[PDB]
Amino acid sequence: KQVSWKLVTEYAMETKCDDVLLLLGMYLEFQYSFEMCLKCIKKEQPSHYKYHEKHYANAAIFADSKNQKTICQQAVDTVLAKKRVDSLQLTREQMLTNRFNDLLDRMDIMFGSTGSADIEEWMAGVAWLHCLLPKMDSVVYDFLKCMVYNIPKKRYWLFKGPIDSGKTTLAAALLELCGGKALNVNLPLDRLNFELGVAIDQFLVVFEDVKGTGGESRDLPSGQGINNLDNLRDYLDGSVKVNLEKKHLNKRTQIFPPGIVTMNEYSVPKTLQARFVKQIDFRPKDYLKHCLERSEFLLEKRIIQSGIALLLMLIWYRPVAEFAQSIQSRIVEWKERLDKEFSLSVYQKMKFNVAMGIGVLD
Amino acid sequence: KQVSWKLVTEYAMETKCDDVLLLLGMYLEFQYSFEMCLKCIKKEQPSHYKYHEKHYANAAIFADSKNQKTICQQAVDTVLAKKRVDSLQLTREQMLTNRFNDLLDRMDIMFGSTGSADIEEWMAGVAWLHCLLPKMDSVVYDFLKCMVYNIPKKRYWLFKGPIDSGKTTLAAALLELCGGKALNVNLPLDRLNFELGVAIDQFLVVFEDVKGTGGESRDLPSGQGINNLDNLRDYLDGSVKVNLEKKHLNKRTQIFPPGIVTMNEYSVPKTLQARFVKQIDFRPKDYLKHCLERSEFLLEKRIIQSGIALLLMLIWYRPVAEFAQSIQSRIVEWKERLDKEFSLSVYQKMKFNVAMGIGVLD
Amino acid sequence: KQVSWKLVTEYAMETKCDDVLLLLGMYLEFQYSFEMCLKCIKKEQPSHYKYHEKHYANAAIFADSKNQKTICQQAVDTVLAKKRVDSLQLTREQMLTNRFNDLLDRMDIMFGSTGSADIEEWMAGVAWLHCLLPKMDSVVYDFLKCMVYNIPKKRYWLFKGPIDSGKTTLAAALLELCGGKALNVNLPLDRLNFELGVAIDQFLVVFEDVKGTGGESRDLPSGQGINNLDNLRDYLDGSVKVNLEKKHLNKRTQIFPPGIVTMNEYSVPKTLQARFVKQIDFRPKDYLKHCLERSEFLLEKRIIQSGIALLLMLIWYRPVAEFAQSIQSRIVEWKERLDKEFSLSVYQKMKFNVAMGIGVLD
Amino acid sequence: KQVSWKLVTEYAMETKCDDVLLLLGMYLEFQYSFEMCLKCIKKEQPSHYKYHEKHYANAAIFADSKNQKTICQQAVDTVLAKKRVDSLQLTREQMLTNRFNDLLDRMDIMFGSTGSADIEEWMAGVAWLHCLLPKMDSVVYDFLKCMVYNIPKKRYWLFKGPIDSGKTTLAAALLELCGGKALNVNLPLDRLNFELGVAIDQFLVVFEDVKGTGGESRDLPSGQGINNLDNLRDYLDGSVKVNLEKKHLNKRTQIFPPGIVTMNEYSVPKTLQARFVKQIDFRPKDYLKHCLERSEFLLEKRIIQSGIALLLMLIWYRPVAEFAQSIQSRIVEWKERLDKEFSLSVYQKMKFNVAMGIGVLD
Amino acid sequence: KQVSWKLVTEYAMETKCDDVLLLLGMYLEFQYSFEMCLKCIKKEQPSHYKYHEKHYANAAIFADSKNQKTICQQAVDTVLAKKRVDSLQLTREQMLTNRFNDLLDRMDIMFGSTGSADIEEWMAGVAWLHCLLPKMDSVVYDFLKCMVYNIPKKRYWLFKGPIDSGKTTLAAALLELCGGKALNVNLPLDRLNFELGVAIDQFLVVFEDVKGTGGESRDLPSGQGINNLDNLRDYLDGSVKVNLEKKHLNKRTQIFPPGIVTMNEYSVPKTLQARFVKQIDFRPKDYLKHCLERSEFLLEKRIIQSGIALLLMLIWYRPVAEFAQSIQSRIVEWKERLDKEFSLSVYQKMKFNVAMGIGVLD
DNA sequence: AAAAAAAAAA
DNA sequence: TTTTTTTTTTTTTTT
Ligand SMILES: Nc1ncnc2c1ncn2[C@@H]1O[C@H](COP(=O)(O)OP(=O)(O)NP(=O)(O)O)[C@@H](O)[C@H]1O
Ligand SMILES: Nc1ncnc2c1ncn2[C@@H]1O[C@H](COP(=O)(O)OP(=O)(O)NP(=O)(O)O)[C@@H](O)[C@H]1O
Ligand SMILES: Nc1ncnc2c1ncn2[C@@H]1O[C@H](COP(=O)(O)OP(=O)(O)NP(=O)(O)O)[C@@H](O)[C@H]1O
Ligand SMILES: Nc1ncnc2c1ncn2[C@@H]1O[C@H](COP(=O)(O)OP(=O)(O)NP(=O)(O)O)[C@@H](O)[C@H]1O
Ligand SMILES: Nc1ncnc2c1ncn2[C@@H]1O[C@H](COP(=O)(O)OP(=O)(O)NP(=O)(O)O)[C@@H](O)[C@H]1O
Ligand SMILES: [Mg+2]
Ligand SMILES: [Mg+2]
Ligand SMILES: [Mg+2]
Ligand SMILES: [Mg+2]
Repeated sequence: KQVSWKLVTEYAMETKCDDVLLLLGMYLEFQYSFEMCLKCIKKEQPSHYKYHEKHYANAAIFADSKNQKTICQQAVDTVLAKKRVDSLQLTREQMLTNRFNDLLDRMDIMFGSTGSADIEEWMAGVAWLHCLLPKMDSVVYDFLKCMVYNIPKKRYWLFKGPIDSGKTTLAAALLELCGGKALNVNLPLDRLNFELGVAIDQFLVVFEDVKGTGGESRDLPSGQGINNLDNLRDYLDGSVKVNLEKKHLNKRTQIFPPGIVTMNEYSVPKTLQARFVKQIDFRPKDYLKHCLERSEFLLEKRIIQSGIALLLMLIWYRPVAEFAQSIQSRIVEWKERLDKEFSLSVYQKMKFNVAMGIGVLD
Repeated sequence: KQVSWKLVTEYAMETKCDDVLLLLGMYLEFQYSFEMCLKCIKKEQPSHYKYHEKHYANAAIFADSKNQKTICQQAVDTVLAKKRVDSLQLTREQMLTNRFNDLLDRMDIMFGSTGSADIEEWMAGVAWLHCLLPKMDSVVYDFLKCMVYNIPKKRYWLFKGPIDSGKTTLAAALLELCGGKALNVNLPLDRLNFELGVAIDQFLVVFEDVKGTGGESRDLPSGQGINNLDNLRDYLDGSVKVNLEKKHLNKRTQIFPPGIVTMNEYSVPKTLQARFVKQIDFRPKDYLKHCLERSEFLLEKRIIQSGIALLLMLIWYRPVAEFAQSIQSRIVEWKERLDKEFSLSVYQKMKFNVAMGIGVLD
Repeated sequence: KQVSWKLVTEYAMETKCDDVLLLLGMYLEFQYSFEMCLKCIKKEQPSHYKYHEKHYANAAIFADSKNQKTICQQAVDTVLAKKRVDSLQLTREQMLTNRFNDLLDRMDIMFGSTGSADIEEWMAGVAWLHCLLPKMDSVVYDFLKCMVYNIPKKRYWLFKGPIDSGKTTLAAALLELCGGKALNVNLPLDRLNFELGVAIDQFLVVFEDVKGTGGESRDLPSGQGINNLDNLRDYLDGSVKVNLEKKHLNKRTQIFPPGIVTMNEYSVPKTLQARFVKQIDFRPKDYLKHCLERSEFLLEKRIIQSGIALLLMLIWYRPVAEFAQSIQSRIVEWKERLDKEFSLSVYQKMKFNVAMGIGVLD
Repeated sequence: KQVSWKLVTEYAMETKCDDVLLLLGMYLEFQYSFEMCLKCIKKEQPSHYKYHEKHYANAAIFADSKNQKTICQQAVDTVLAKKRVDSLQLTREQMLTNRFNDLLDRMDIMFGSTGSADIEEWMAGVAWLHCLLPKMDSVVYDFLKCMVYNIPKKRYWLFKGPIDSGKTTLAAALLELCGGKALNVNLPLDRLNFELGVAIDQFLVVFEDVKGTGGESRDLPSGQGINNLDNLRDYLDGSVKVNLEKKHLNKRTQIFPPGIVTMNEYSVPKTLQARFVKQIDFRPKDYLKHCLERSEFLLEKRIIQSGIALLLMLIWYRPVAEFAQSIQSRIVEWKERLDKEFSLSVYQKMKFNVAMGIGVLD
Repeated sequence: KQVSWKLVTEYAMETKCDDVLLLLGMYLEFQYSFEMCLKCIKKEQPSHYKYHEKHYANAAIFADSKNQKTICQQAVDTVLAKKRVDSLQLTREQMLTNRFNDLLDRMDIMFGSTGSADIEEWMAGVAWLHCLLPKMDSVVYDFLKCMVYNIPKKRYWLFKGPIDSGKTTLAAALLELCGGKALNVNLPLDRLNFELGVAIDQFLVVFEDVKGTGGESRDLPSGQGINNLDNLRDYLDGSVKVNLEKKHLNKRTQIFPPGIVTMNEYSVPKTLQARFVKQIDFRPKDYLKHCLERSEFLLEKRIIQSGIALLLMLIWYRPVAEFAQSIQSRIVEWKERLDKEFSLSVYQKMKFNVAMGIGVLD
C-alpha cells in the first residue's frame, strides 16, 4: 500500500510546520509501535503524543519511501499556502483572535495537570510588568488597537530609553502576544534586503535596538541603523505596497507590517519621527531591579518576556466586552479561574512587594 | 478519477491569480463539501462563494494529487501569459478602460447591499481629496491623459513638499486607479535591477519618497535616491527599450512604465528635472489636519488613498464624454446613483466642513 | 491524441516570437473555435487572425496538455537558435537588408486598408527630422555605411550636446533602423555582465546617457558611465572577441556590435575619445521647439523617434542604387508611392514651416 | 534484489553522519566481502568494523546502483531532521547530558584496553587546568549552569586578559565540553552575516579575540570586533529570535546561543558590557609557563585544550548529585576508576609540582 | 525510427561547436531535403554544405524530437570534454600545431576556389610586416620557439620604442597566431591580482603599454607598470607554479604563460631587465608611415595585424622542415600556391615599393 | 551547495 | 499516465 500524502499534509496543517526538516523528523518518529512508545507514555511533547496513534500506519509506509522530502515539501507548501490565504483574506482582528486562541490553547496545557507552569509565578510577572509603565494595561490595549487598525502612517511605536530600561522586555512580550519577527537593521544595506524579506506575511515586526549617530557625548557608539530606517520610510508608512525579497524567490508585493522600533537615546530625523504615532520613554527603576534579583524565577522561566503574561494582564484588567465575540467565552472562563486562585489581596500584596524591591512572592 | 489542470487554469484566470501559493491555498479550500461550507453560507469572500460549487469535484481529486504545485505553476503561467499578451496587444486606452471596469465591478459589490461601504463616507473622501490640490479633478484627468499619451520624455510627474503634505496619499490613490507598482530606489545600486524588474508589464510605477544628496540642513537625511534616478536616466525617458530582470527568467525588454516621483524637498539636478513634465507642490494645510482628526473614518478605512475615491471624483466632476465609449453606459448609471443619493448641497456642506476643519460629516 | 510540437515551433518561427510567456499566451488564444472568433472577425492583430484557423486543432490539444511551457521553451529556443545562426553566418549587408525588408513589411501593413497611420504626418516627421543636422540624408548614409563596414577601432560614433539636443531622438531612430539594443552602463562595473549579455547577436548597441566625471562646473551629476566605457575599450575597438553571458544558456563569444555613445557634455578621457570615428555636436534650435509644440501628433505618434521615419527619409533622398539589389523591388514601389502622395511644393512648404517655427502642417 | 534505503538511513543514524560524500564513501567501503576485510581485522576505525558485516549484503547492491547520491542525500536528510527535532524539543539539560554521554563514550575508547592514551597525562592536565584560575571547578560548574539556564541578557561571559593568559585554552576546552563553534567577529562587516550563520543549532558560541579601537597606547592593534559586536546587541540578549543565514540557505529564526567573549584589554562600551554576566580577568602565571616547558606532553597531546580534561576535572571535584540523573551511573563508575588509579596524594603532588613550575609528573 | 545522439555529437566534433544554440540551429537546417536546398547549391558556408548530405536523415527525425536541447547539450559537452583532455595532455608543439591547422583551414576557406579574399593584399601585408624589423621572419620564428619551449627565465620579450612604432600592431599579430590574451599591469596593486587571472589556461600573454615611473622628465606619463612588473618576478621566471584567480572563482595553480612586454621608452631597472631574453628596439620609419596612407586597405581589413598574415610570412620565408611534421603536407600545398601566384621578382618589387613609400601594390 | 525550475523513464 | 531524474540559477562576491 502507498503512503498517503494527504495524511502528511494533514499533520503539517494541524501542527503548523513551516520547516520541511522538522516535519520530516517529527513524522519519522511515528514509525515505532504506538502500543509501547515511551514519549506517549511520558506525554512529553504535545505535537507527538496527540498524533502518533493516528499516523503510525502511514508513518511505517513513509519510512520505506524513496521520496520523503518531496512529500514533506508539498505539506510545507500547503501550510505556507494557507498562511498566504489567511493574510490576504482574514480581517486583521480575526488574525489577532486566531493568535489569542493559539495562546489560550498553550495556556490550557501549561496550567493544567500536565503542564509545569504555576499561575502564581506567572501572575507575579503580571504584577512586575504592570509596574514598568504607567497604566500598562491601557498601553497594551492601545498597542493592540493600533496593530489591528493599521492606519496608513500611524502604525509604528517608538520605545526609547537607557540601558536596562525595559524596552526589549516589553517589545519581546508584545511580539509573542501578537506574533511577528524581530529585524536587525544595523547591518549594511546590501544584506538588509534579505532581512526585510523575513517580514513576508507576518503580523508585526520589531526593529530591535537600532543605533543612530551623535551618541559619543553619552558614550553611545554610532551605527547605521537609523540611516537605514530612513531609507525604508516607504515601508514604515504602508500607504503603498513594497516588494519584499527572500533567496531564490521572486519579490512579493505587500504592505509592510506594523511594529515597534526600540533604541537608546540617539537623535531621530524629523522625517522618521513623522512615522511614529507614539513614543514611550522607558526609565530604569531601582525597585524593579531589586525585585528581580530576589524573584529570579521571573528571568529563568522568561515570564516577564512572555505574551502569556501580557495576555494574563489583559484577562485580569480589561473588560470582557473589549475582546472579540469568539474569544469572550474563553476569556470569561479564564477570569473565573484567576478570581478563584487569587483574591485581589494576593495581587495587591504582589504589587506592594514589587514597589518595596522585595521578592514578589514574599 | 482524474485531476483537470484545465479547471485550475479556469479558476486562476477568473480570479486573476498571479501567485502560486495563493492559488494552491484557495483551490484547496474547495475540497470540503459545499453543502455545509460556512464561507459559502456566510458569503464572506467572492473569490470563494462564486466558485466552490463548480470546483468541488476537481478539488477533491486535487487534494489527493502529488503534482499540486506543478498544476498551480502552469495555471499561474497562463495568467502571466494573458498579461503579456495584453501588455503588447492592447492600446493604453483599453488597458485603462479595463482597469476602470475592474474597479467599477468592485464598487458594485462594495456599495451594494452585500457590501460594507457607506457611500456617504467615500464621497466625504472625494471632498477631502478635492481640497488638497487646486483643480484636483483636472489634475487627475491631466494625469490619466498623460499616462495614456505615453509621450517619450514627457512621461513622469514630480511631487514635492514637506513632511505630511499629501504626496504619498495622492500617489497611492493614482497607483490604485491606474494600476502599477511602487519602487524603492534608496537601496544600493547593485541591488536595483530586481526592484526595477517589478515594473514588468505594469501600467504605472511610483518612485516613492526618494532621498536626495545634500540638503542636510533642514534635517533631511541624505541618500542615494536622486543620484540613482539620474542614473537609470533612459528608464525615465522611454525613447528606448530597457532590459528588466526576474529571478530564473531571461531579461524582458520593454519601454519602462510612466509614473510619479515623490520626494521631500531635496534639490534635483537639471538633468533629472528635464525628465519631469509637471511638478506639483504639496503644501500642508491646518484645516485638512483638523478635519482628519475629527473624521478618522477616512484613515481607518483608507478612503483618501483609494482609487475608488478618485474614480468617484472623476464620476462626479468630469463630463461623461471624457470616459471611453465602452464605459459610458456604466458611468451614466453611477452619475445617476450619486445624484440620487447626494444633492449638490450635501456635498457643498461637506467641502465647507473641510475648509472649516470640523468633521466632514457633521 | 498528441500535441504537434512542430506546429508550435512553426508558429514561433512565423511570428519570430522569442518570449516564452508571449508564445504561451498567443497560442492559447487559438483554443477557442475560430468560426465565431471576434479577434479574427475584427482582424485586430495580424499575429492572431492569420494563424488561428491553421493552429486551432493543435491548440485545443495543447490546452489539455500538462507540459505547456516545455513545448513553448523548445519553440522559443528554435527561434533563438535561428537568430544565433544568422548572426554568425550572414554577411553584414544581408543583415541590414533583412532589417529593411521587415521594416518595409511593417510599413506596408501600417498604410493599408486595415491601416492606422497618415503618410503626411510621417513625412512631416521626415521634414522635421531632416532639419536637425546639416545634410541629414548624407549623415544617415555615412552612419549606415560605417555600420555595415564595421572597421575595427573605427566602429563607434559619439553624440554630444546639452539638454533637449536631439541626440537620443536620432539614436533611437537609428536603433530602430538597424534593430540594435540600448545598454545602460552606469551600473557598477562588476554587474554589467548580463547587461552586456543583451548585446549578443545584435547589429547595434546604443549607450544612452553615459554619465561622466567632473561635470560639477556644468551642474551635471557624475557617475560610473565613462569609466565603465573606458574599461570596455576592447569592446568598443572590436579587435578581439568578448565573452557574453545570458541565462538559461551557456556563454556566447563574439565581436561586440558597433554602436553610438550619447553623452551630455561631460569631460571625456583621450583614451576613449581617440577611438570614436566621428563626434556630432548636437545643439538646440528655437524653431524646432516651436514646431514640435505646434504639432503634437509628431510626439504622440512617436514619429521623430522612428526608424520608419528615417527609412522613409532614405526613400525620399537616396538613389535607388544605394539599396541592396534584392530589396530594390520594394524600394521602387515606395518611391512612386511617395511622389503620388506629395509634390515637392508641399514638402518644401512644410520644410519652410519648420524653419518658421510654425506647425508643420499646411 | 533492490537496495534498502532504510539500511543506509540506519547506518547514517547510528553513525550520526551528515555529510553526503562521507556517507557515500563509508557505505562503499562495505562492498568488499567481510571475511577478507583488512579494516575489520586491523580494527582501524569503529565506524567500519562495527557495521560492515551487517551492511555488506546491502552495500554490494548499493555499489551497483545508479542513484547512489540520492540514497545518501535522504539518509543525510534524516540525520539533519533528527538534529533539528532535538534542537527544538529537548531541554538544554538533556542536550548537555547527551553531549556528556558522547564524551564518556569517547573516554571509554581513549582509556580502554584498545585505547591509546594515559590517564596520568590527562589528569596532569586537570592539575594544570585547576591552577589556571582560582576555584576552577566552581568556575566550570557555574559556566555549565549558566549555559543550561540561558537567562536572557545574563548569559555571556567575558574572558579578558593580556597576551598568553589561557583565554583560548579554557574556551576551547569549554567549547568541546558543551559543543559549539568559535566565531571571528573581526571580519569586515559584510562578511559578518555568514560568520554568525555558523551559530545555527549550536549549544554555545565563543567569540575569539575580539579586537577593539582603543589601546594603541598599550600596544594592542586596532580592529573592528567590538564595534561589530555592539551591532549584535540582540544576538547577545537572547530575548528575541534572530534571523541567521548560511550561504544560499534561507534565513532561519532562532535564539542565538550563549557563550564566551575573549579579548585583550581593549575598552568595552557600556551597551556591550551590560550584556556580560561575569568578567574573568585572566592573567599570566610564571609557574604555568615554567610548568608547561617541562611537561610538554600536555601541549603535544592537546590535553589542556580538550573537553575530556575538563570533564575529568568535574568527575574528580564535583559531588555526584550535581550531574543529571541519567548520567549519574557513569559518573559514579568513573569516580571509582579515578580513585582506584590516583591517590589524592598523587594529585596533590601534581598541584604542588605545577605551583613550583616543576614538571607535573616529576 | 530513433534519433542518433552519436551523429549529432559527430557533427559537433567535426564542426567544433562549444555553443548549444549554434549546434541546435545549424542541425535544424539539415531537416530540409538535400536534393534541393539552396545553401548547399551556393556552396556558401562549409559548416553546412559538407555535412547536410549525411545528416539529413538524422535531422529529419531530430526535428520531430522532444529532447532537442538535451541532445545538443550532450554533444556540446563532448566537445568541451575533448578540449579539456587536449588541454591537459598535449605537448606545446601540438597546441601550436593545432592553431596552425585551424588557421590554414581558415585560410583555405578565404583563398580557395570559392574564395573571398585577395591574396595580393594579404601578401602586401607580408611585405609591410616584413619591413617592420630587421630579419622579421627570424624574429617571428624565434619567438614561436620561445613560446613553444617555455624555458624558465628565458621566457619573455621586451618590445620597446617611441610612440607610434608598431609595438601593439605586432603583438596583436603574434597573439592571434599563438592564441594568447592581453593584460593591463598599470593598475594600482589592489586590482592587479584579478587582472593576472586573465592568463588562466592561455598559451601566451602580452603586457600592453607598461607605463614606467621615472620617465616623466620627458613627455612619458609616469606610472606603476614597471614597479608592479618587477614584483611579479615569479610569474615572469616560470620556474614555479603560481596562484591565479578569476572573479567569483577559486584559485588555480599553473605556470604563468610566456609573453611580451610592450613599452614606451622608459628607464628599466637592472633586475627587471634580466628577466627578458631579448629586447627589440622598434623605431619610427617615415617611409612606412607614408606607405600606410597610400595603401590603407591593409588597415581596413587589419591584414597587418592578423595572425594569418604572419603565417603567410612563415610559409613564404621559412623552409618546410621547420614546420611540424604533421602540417608539412599542408604547408607544401600552401607554399606552391604562393609560388605559382607570386614570382620572387614581383614580391621583391612589393618590398621595394614599401621601402620607397609607394603604397601601390603593382 | 542548495534550491527553484524543468525534463526523462518505464 | 504515474514516478523519478536533470538542468540551471541564485547567490555570492564584489566594489
Ligand atoms: N525599568 C527597569 N528597571 C530596572 N531593571 C529593568 C527594567 N527593565 C528591565 N530591567 C532589567 O533589565 C534587563 C534587560 O531589559 P531590556 O528590556 O533588555 O532593557 P533595554 O531597555 O532594552 N536596554 P537596551 O536594550 O540595552 O537598551 C531585564 O532582564 C531586567 O532584568
Ligand atoms: N496637505 C495636507 N495638509 C495636512 N495634512 C495632510 C495633508 N496631506 C496629507 N495630510 C496628512 O498627512 C498624512 C500623510 O500624508 P502623506 O501623503 O503620506 O505625506 P507626504 O507628503 O508624503 N509626507 P512624506 O512622505 O513624509 O514626505 C495623511 O495621513 C494625513 O493625515
Ligand atoms: N535640436 C532640438 N532643438 C530643440 N528641441 C529639440 C531638439 N531635438 C529634440 N528636441 C526636443 O527634445 C526632446 C528630447 O530630445 P532628446 O534627444 O531625447 O534629448 P537629449 O539631448 O538626449 N537630452 P538628454 O538625454 O538629457 O541628453 C524631444 O522630445 C524634443 O521635444
Ligand atoms: N595563565 C597562563 N600563564 C602563562 N602561560 C600560559 C597561561 N595560559 C596559557 N599559557 C601558555 O600560553 C599559550 C597560549 O595560551 P592561550 O590560552 O591560547 O592564550 P591567550 O590568552 O588566548 N592569548 P591571546 O589569544 O593572544 O589573547 C599556551 O599554549 C600556554 O603555553
Ligand atoms: N615604424 C613606424 N613608424 C611610425 N608609425 C608606424 C610605424 N609602423 C607602423 N606604424 C603605425 O603606427 C600606428 C600605431 O602603432 P601601434 O602599434 O598601434 O602603437 P604603438 O607603437 O604601440 N604606440 P603606443 O601604444 O603608444 O606605444 C599603427 O597604425 C601603424 O600603422
Ligand atoms: Mg534592547
Ligand atoms: Mg511620502
Ligand atoms: Mg538622451
Ligand atoms: Mg587566544
